[PDB]
Amino acid sequence: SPPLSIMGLMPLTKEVAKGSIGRGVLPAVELAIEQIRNESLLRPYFLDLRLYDTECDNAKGLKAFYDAIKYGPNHLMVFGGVCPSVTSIIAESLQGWNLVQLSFAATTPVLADKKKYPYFFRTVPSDNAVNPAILKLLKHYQWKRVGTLTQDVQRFSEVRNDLTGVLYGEDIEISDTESFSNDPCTSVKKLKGNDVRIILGQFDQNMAAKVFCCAYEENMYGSKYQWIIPGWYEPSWWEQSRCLRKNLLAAMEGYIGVDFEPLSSKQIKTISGKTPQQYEREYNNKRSGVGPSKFHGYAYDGIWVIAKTLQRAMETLHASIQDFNYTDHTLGRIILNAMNETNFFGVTGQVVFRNGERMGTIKFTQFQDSREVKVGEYNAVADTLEIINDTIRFQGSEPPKDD
Amino acid sequence: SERRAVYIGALFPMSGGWPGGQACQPAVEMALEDVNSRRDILPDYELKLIHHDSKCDPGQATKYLYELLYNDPIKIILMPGCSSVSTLVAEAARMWNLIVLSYGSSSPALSNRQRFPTFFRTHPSATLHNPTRVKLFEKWGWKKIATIQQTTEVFTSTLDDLEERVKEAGIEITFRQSFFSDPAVPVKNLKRQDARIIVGLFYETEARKVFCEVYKERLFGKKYVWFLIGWYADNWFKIYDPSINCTVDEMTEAVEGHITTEIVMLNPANTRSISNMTSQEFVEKLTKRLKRHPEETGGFQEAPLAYDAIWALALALNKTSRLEDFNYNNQTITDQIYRAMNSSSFEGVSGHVVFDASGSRMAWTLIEQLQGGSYKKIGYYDSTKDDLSWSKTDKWIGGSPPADDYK
Ligand SMILES: *[C@@H]1O[C@H](CO)[C@@H](O[C@@H]2O[C@H](CO)[C@@H](O[C@H]3O[C@H](CO)[C@@H](O)[C@H](O[C@@H]4O[C@H](CO)[C@@H](O)[C@H](O)[C@@H]4O)[C@@H]3O)[C@H](O)[C@H]2NC(C)=O)[C@H](O)[C@H]1NC(C)=O
Ligand SMILES: *[C@@H]1O[C@H](CO[C@@H]2O[C@@H](C)[C@@H](O)[C@@H](O)[C@@H]2O)[C@@H](O[C@@H]2O[C@H](CO)[C@@H](O)[C@H](O)[C@H]2NC(C)=O)[C@H](O)[C@H]1NC(C)=O
Ligand SMILES: *[C@@H]1O[C@H](CO)[C@@H](O)[C@H](O)[C@H]1NC(C)=O
Ligand SMILES: NCCCP(=O)(O)CC1CCCCC1
Repeated sequence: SPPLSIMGLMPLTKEVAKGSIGRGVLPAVELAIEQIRNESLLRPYFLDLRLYDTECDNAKGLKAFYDAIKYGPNHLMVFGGVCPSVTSIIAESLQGWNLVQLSFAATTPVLADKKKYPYFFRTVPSDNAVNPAILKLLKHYQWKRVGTLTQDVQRFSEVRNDLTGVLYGEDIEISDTESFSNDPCTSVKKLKGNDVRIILGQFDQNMAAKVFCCAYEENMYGSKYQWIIPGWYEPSWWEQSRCLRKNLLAAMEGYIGVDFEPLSSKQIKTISGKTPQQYEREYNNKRSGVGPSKFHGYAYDGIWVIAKTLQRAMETLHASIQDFNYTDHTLGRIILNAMNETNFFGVTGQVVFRNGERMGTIKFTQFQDSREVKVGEYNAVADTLEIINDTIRFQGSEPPKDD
Repeated sequence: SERRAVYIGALFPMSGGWPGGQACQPAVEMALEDVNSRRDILPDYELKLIHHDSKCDPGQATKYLYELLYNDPIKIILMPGCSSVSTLVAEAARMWNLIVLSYGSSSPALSNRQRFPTFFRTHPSATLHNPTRVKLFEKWGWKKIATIQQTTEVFTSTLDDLEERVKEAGIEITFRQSFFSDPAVPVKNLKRQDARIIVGLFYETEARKVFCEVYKERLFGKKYVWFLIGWYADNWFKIYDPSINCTVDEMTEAVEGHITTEIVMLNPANTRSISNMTSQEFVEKLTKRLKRHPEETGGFQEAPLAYDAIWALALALNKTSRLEDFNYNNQTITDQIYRAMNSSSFEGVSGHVVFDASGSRMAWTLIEQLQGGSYKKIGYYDSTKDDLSWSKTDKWIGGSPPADDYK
């Protein structure tokens, strides 16, 4: 069978920390490739995924890309890009080789700029995708006044900057905007002073424990308060200086965590004929000793996006592929228009793009006594919120008031 | 015997944010002709140029960087222009053991040896304005300085460097304000906090907005001294902009007396450099090669740095003197060119060429003051030798400069 070559770009080496994402997703990738080949979905052709180690480094990642174009087969598209700076470099240059890229793990909002990154697509929602979800949560609980607490690091300030445009033209007031670099205590005292009740927090796992320490000291917890913070922290992250552990847990009690949903909760058959639950069992058996990655479903659906895209492109050519050097502008545009048509039910839910960006599912969690528990989900396609009955709880008789 | 061809991989921005390659490519071509015609520089070698238009775009540059590295002949050096293109090529370079030499990069971030280990530039860092600023503060006895910037990476980095420089000199930054597009709130705060000595870092469009707000708030006069970058168009404050409320007369009033610092890119002296040209002769020679007038040509003012970049490399290659055996997988020759480039000391058309530990060019600064709607040369400062040339052309209302505080 003639091969349909795809350039796999990701950190794979054990020497690089992010190599766990690349390795954690390969069993999922193997599963989708195996099925597509068995079903002969791409008949007469077959999907040829070639893997190249970026090592999560700008120079090594660029040379890996350059070496793939030079010595590798003729790739039709790019699959991957995990680390934000390496992905930005490759994604900005794509047009030069008429290569469409689909990432499954690069969540940096920067990449949504189609003036800079027109050939870039991602199956994973970006860090900003939590914002239309939070707006729905605020509307649901009648929270019209909010305060913000942001760490002065690009990852977080990007999210806070996006929140401004999401809450604009909506009946929601950001009464207090507070930033911090090393210590949140001064900013937490200012929020308390301005009588903020609903706090939208954007900060890392290390700063989170400091935030909740200050919260306990300033009594910014309990029935009167609602903290809405990142949902992507390690489990038992708080266990890992002035506050006590019991006092941290007391201030942490009831916080809402927000992050993308790793897999669909719907027991409905996907494009592969398996439900998300069946795929998850298949993935856990196949991964063996390799540690699981939360991006696995996004990588699995990613392969299906490529296969379906190649199918549509093959039809477009037949309506009128082998000699695709990186010079064929027309084929690149065909692949680009075919990927824009993507609309199927995958393991991560409905796989659809809005200007290269994934319209997906956002998970809502709540810290309850010892851990984060799922309390809801936001559907970005329908722009709908579903709050799980008899899970979410408030210390008072009613959810807190915003003033 | 025959002369061995040795190749430079260059990127020229013919369009984009800084279309500097328009005047910098002919300047490089002239410099190569000059070095190649001299039998005392590289008699065994012929320096050749292989180039591409980067369009001052990193994405576009990534396609041509590949074209330079993955096609014969082997290049011994990479020559990018724009800071964005240099940030891309100087970071990638270590993977092919390549020296990177920029003729147009101003970004303070490019003076990071950890990240850009083989990087040199004949264009100085935007931080070169800072030692001149600290020296003017010291001369005028100010220890309390306010800073206002437009939000851009270049301005943030320049003010970050100014902080460490003031601390050494026993000077402190009182207040630091920032704005993305509208400077109404930051200027109002400068009046409220009673700021007297102000360093303002912004582009031309934003400078007009700053100075309109400066008129409305009476933040000009005897009490105030503004420090700006001397890179603006001839009568920038008079330039019509419908986004601003203030009139030309009101604006000529607001800008009166302000100080500017500018990087010297052409030796003001009538001396002859290593090519045996004068600064004036180089300008005449370059104008002839150009299809259009210097005013229409991008990078005309930076063109002497591009000319000097070729000589810096030619002299470095002459020290090492072999060259044909250069391979991307070997550090040997690279480390030798590096040491030779690091020890550069010669007279060029832009002035005396030397690099600091970061690989960044050390140059003179031109100090000017706006006196009656016109800039007047009040002096020059040499950061390395700590020597200030004073013109005695500066003027103040009090007959002497004001003070940083209430008194
Ligand atoms: C750098 O800058 C200037 C560029 O204008 C150069 O100065 C010129 O250098 C010439 C010396 O080579 C100098 O020579 C001419 O003037 C002399 C007196 O009029 C005269 O004697 C010379 O003739 C030479 O002698 C024999 C006589 O048989 C001739 O047949 C030869 O052709 C000789 O050249 C020349 O007429 C010229 O006047 C001078 N001009 C100025 C303004 O300085 C300088 O050399 C340059 N340096 C370099 C190239 O290293
Ligand atoms: C790119 O696609 C968009 C959106 O397309 C839809 O969603 C896909 C998942 C799939 O189901 C498609 O068949 C859908 O059409 C296009 O924007 C739409 O354009 C059509 C007109 O043809 C119009 O019905 C819609 O209003 C548009 N949708 C939105 C959200 O604006 C767009 O034309 C495509 N661009 C291309 C091919 O260049
Ligand atoms: C070039 O190097 C040679 C070798 O020592 C030296 O004689 C010559 O003067 C050098 N040229 C310059 C202009 O420094
Ligand atoms: N004197 C030449 C400066 C070129 P630069 O360091 O790339 C910064 C430029 C590029 C974009 C527009 C204006 C600033």
